[PDB]
Amino acid sequence: GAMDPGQGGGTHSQWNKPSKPKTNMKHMAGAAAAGAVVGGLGGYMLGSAMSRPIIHFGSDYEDRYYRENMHRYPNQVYYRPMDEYSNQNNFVHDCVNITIKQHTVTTTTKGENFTETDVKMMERVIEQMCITQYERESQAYYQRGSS
Repeated sequence: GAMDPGQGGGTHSQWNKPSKPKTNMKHMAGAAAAGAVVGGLGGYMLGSAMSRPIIHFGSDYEDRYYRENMHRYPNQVYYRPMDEYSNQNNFVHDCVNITIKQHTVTTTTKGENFTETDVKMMERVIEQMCITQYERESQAYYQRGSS
């Protein structure tokens, strides 16, 4: 439209982010250590790692007992490091079966057992544990060679 001069100024804005924390009591509980022993594989080679599986279920069974076995589950797997044309996920597909089979049968042989619960809770461990072996091996390889 038309244009005319004007005068004004100033700018400000609100700030609404309060926080009021409180302290809480503390407690501590015990835990136990456990592990597994392999009987044999007959055609697969064992890789290098330390036990560190990390899985979250957001379910009842994770707190009920899985938290105790979380520390007993290994990270090393049995796989084909030989000259085989495999994609990263392809050798993992083969790896999950052989790793969970040797773990479930050896507990049964040791006088322990496994149920549907054990299959389900361990499957999620083993899925990532197989790819974790490759990703850590390949990282070591590009740094200082495989170990």
